[PDB]
Amino acid sequence: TRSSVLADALNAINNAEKTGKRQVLIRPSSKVIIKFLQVMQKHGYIGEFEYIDDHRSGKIVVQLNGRLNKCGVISPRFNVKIGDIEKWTANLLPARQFGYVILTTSAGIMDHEEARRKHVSGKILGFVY
Amino acid sequence: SLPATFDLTPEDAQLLLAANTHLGARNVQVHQEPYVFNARPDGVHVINVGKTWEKLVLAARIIAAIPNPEDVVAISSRTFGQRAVLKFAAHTGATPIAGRFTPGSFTNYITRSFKEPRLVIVTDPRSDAQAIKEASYVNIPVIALTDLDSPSEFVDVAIPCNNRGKHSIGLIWYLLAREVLRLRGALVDRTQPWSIMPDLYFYRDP
Amino acid sequence: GKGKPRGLNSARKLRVHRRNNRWAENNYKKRLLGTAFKSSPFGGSSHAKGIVLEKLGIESKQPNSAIRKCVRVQLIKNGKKVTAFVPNDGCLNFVD
Amino acid sequence: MRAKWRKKRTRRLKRKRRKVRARSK
Amino acid sequence: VLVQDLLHPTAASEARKHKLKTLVQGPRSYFLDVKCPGCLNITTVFSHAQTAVTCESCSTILCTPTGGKAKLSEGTSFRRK
Amino acid sequence: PKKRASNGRNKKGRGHVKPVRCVNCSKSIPKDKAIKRMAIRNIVEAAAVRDLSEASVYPEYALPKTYNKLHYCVSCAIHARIVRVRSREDRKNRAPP
Amino acid sequence: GWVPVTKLGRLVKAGKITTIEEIFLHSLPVKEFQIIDTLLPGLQDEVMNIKPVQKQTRAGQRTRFKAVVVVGDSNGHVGLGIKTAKEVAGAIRAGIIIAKLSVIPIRRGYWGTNLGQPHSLATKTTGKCGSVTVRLIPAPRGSGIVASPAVKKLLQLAGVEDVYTQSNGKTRTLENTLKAAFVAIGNTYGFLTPNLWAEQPLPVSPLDIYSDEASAQ
Amino acid sequence: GRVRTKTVKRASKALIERYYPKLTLDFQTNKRLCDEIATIQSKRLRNKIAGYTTHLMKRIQKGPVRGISFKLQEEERERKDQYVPEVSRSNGVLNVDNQTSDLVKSLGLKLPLSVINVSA
Amino acid sequence: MENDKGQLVELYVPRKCSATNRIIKADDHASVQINVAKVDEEGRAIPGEYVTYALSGYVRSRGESDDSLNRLAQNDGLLKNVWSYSR
RNA sequence: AGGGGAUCGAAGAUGAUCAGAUACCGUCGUAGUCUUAACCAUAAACUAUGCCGACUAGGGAUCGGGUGGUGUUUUUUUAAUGACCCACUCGGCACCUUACGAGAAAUCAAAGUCUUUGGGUUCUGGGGGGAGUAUGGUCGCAAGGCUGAAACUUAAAGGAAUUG
Ligand SMILES: [Mg+2]
Ligand SMILES: [Mg+2]
Ligand SMILES: [Mg+2]
Ligand SMILES: [Mg+2]
Ligand SMILES: [Mg+2]
Ligand SMILES: [Mg+2]
Ligand SMILES: [Mg+2]
Ligand SMILES: [Mg+2]
Ligand SMILES: [Mg+2]
Ligand SMILES: [Mg+2]
Ligand SMILES: [Mg+2]
Ligand SMILES: [Mg+2]
Ligand SMILES: [Mg+2]
Ligand SMILES: [Mg+2]
Ligand SMILES: [Mg+2]
Ligand SMILES: [Mg+2]
Ligand SMILES: [Zn+2]
Ligand SMILES: [Zn+2]
Repeated sequence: TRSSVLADALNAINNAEKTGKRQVLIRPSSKVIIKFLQVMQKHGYIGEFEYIDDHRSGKIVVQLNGRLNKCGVISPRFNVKIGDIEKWTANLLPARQFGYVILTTSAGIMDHEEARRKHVSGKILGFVY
Repeated sequence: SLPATFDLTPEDAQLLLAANTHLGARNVQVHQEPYVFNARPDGVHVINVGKTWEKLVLAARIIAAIPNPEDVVAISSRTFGQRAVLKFAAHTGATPIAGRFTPGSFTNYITRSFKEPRLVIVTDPRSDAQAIKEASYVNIPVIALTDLDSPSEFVDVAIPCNNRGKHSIGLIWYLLAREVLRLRGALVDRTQPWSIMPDLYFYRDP
Repeated sequence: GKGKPRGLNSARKLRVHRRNNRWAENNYKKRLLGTAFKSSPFGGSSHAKGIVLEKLGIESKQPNSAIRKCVRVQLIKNGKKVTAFVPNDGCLNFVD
Repeated sequence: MRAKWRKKRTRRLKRKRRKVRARSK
Repeated sequence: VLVQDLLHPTAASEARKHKLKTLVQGPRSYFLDVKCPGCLNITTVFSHAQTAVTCESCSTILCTPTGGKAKLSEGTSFRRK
Repeated sequence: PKKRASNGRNKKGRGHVKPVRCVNCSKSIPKDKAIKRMAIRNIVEAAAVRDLSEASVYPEYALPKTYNKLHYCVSCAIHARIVRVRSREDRKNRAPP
Repeated sequence: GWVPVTKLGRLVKAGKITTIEEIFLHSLPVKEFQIIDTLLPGLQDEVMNIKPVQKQTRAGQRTRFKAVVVVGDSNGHVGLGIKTAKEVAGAIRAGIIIAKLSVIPIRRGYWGTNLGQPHSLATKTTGKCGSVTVRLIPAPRGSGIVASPAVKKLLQLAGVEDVYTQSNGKTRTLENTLKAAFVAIGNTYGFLTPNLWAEQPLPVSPLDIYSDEASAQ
Repeated sequence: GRVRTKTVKRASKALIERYYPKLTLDFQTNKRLCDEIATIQSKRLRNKIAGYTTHLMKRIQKGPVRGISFKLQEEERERKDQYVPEVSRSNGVLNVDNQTSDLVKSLGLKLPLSVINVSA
Repeated sequence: MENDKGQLVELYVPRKCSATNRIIKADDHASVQINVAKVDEEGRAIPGEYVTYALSGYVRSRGESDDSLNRLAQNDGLLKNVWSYSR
């Protein structure tokens, strides 16, 4: 049964990119999906998305460009202890110059650089490069 | 960048439906074709010839755009296109290849078939598939005469025709030649039906 | 995801499976079964000293043809009897 | 030998040790 | 393909699709006002019947059920709303 | 390794068909995997038809062939009948002639 | 004497193209080694491996010899050529030429500070030919090249200074390991880092600009 | 069997390729041509050659022969080129389909109307 | 890709598929650059002046070269109708 | 344990074949094959390929359901039916071509979306032999099923493709 709703939305985006498309219709959207879509958009990796309101749970159309190689989800939302965030981005980012690990803290769903500046920590969501 | 009176003229529209260039393929119909226009019942699909015309215009606009008009290359192993291409070649720059292709023409300098163009035109990407393929080994843009069932991998700018036979491919090749001259070329102004008969291009007999 | 539970609480299972499958490791199994201490002529220790029973002339394995000169030794801590080889030309003349 | 008949070889072989052991129960 | 409007798809190709796979999903059944001029008033019916709907006063019939849409009974009429 | 996608022969979504007996050696073989020919042929033959009508009553008669379906066991199919052996590729071709 | 064939060959000797980055820009298929010779003469070769192969024929074995050469400068241009002939020298002769032809660019970069002249890679990059996968990792300066002697020597001639390597597969079969470490560095210029999201007008093709000054006779 | 080897036929090709004006349907003189024009090491092989280049020649006269092209042909075809005088606006009007006419309407303008239905 | 003090380091900034903004790397000899010529008043094709587009080999292999050309040229003003953003 | 026992037919006996021929081939034919009541629980029980969910790509068939039509054929008086034809749509059994992609390959619309390594979950494997052996437990009338080692030995055994 449908497990991480985030997961499907991310994976869908990645197969649109790979297949060279510019649009995705994801389903079923969520507070979290938006706030993840919201981060990527903030940093270039996708264009403009749009919530469509089926009276159900939602759909989203994402418009993307091609600045994006991969946007994955970390499927157990592990806990990260502000030291451990270094070791995450190391394992799964292409280099120290770009790309973000995005996680979830009490202080909000944010990428790790904002996490580092705000200096809070929490659970790990996924990543974008 | 829209010219002015490079719209589809009535004389051209007449020209096309006599050749039946709007008569696209049967049941068979490649996903990658919006060049359609309402299926005629009893298994025939009518073709938006304005787009045919509008693409023809682009075709010409790129054929003429190549510094030396002779390393633009026409191909047709299909007999119905050989007398066509030979004639297209004649009037414009363009080196012709009618008959058997002979593979290794584009890779392998060592061949005596060896060409090396900046652009390729083609009449039936099924039968001429060789050309289409070989060019993609070596970044050579491809123009193509396509029906509703033709394979559109590695051809850019489709010209929706009817390689079912008759006068269409001839017509299309003619108009191709007509408009390339009508660009930067040894032609003339308006209506200008152009001296050369369209039946000049054509497969002959018996 | 094939196999392994990816849950956040699935630690226990994930631990247990490992314990289970370490047994398919030749060395781990040897270590815990105490195979060393149990079987094995030496204690499990590096050397062992014993006493010479008979001088032997073991024929080598193919594709080699030879007589290999060995000694049946009866280990001192053990009584276990063992046949040992006597390295280098002659040397079997040093034993008795 | 055919695996099938090697399995039969040892099917029997066990039946005899099953037998000989009984003599001693 | 490769680039298209997922947001504003053509009515036609949206039309042919399954009822659960339209942009926002919705039904494809309708209601009607059915007469059999013996009477004067008009009973509203669902396009899909299951229950073989009987008219207001007369035990007449009206429609029969099917795999889907009801079969309306011989001498009748209908509007749809 | 594997050699055919139809494996032995023609069986997908079923798990058990039911054996026929080889017309030549009587070997059992699943019916889907069988190999078959309608042995349609004339009762008379080549030469006999003239000598048939010649020494018969009625005008030209009518003539009614025999029809019997043939079931071969692969080996029996291979040893004589339809078989040869094909190239790696020709194998794939399901067309009869 | 040279005498080229190919539009591109002619344009080169005709001093109308100066560097390959030009050729790489418009992705022009090289087909005559002398092109990358005049274009890039600091090229020094290196025969990495030589191994016998054998074929049986309806009348005779055939033991010819397979040789693997790597050529490059040490300033961003590498080549991996592999060829088998029946004499070791002519096997080495031919492979070098293909290794010339093979010559591809490398995108190097900064471990993680903007300082003087790139020493490492742009990203992590994987190459897999056959069963070996070769993974390349950006390393801090002076890390060295952390790789087996062969894959090292290819990373050096490639011009890398500091990189980490991790290999996976039956790596003892060199022919596939280098073919993979080759891909791994050849893949550094497929990788859209942010600093390349900038739009370029889209250059004109050497073939059309010196169209006249090329063309056959 | 008298099948001519490749060295024979290969020479014959090349010779016709570049000395078609000169040579004839006559072996006797095509023979003598070969001396002045080709270097061969044996009488036998030379007649063997000219014998066939004479054969090849003799049927180029009645149509082309694949293998050989002296460019005279590719441009004999170019001046041999023309036909027509009748084309394909007669008689009456362009007969079209139902929707072909709908096509014209829904894009353009003037056309002779001549419609027809059809069936399964 | 600059460096410490300005200085454009790292050679060769690659092209880009005008249809998928992915990089058009070197060994991709299946990619294509189409020059569409600018014309002027009454035919006349103005030699040496182009509206140009570059398409990755990936795109051409997938067949998406034509429909993608369509969209690009038209929304750049050299086709009217032909293409449709809805489907 | 009853019934049944036509047929074919482990065992057995034979005629031949053979140097031998405990077989292949021919004959005779016990159990069996069938059925009831109870066991047994194993098959290359096979797709040698866990299940749930998402995504990624073209094509013509077909099985069931449905929707649409001034479609065909059935005549009667048009219909109503039914069968048929065309388009579409769910959900089946499959084939086709492709291959962005995967693989050691053979091949694979999954065996894809993996060193750019994380949707959820179950189970099994860790060189070969020793060996599915010894042992103990347990199930069974039995035959046997399930669970299931070690000592010792050993440099290969193995897979897919190639040329002979
Ligand atoms: Mg075990
Ligand atoms: Mg002893
Ligand atoms: Mg003691
Ligand atoms: Mg007793
Ligand atoms: Mg076999
Ligand atoms: Mg079964
Ligand atoms: Mg070595
Ligand atoms: Mg019986
Ligand atoms: Mg017997
Ligand atoms: Mg006997
Ligand atoms: Mg016996
Ligand atoms: Mg089993
Ligand atoms: Mg099976
Ligand atoms: Mg499909
Ligand atoms: Mg050995
Ligand atoms: Mg094998
Ligand atoms: Zn009523
Ligand atoms: Zn048989």
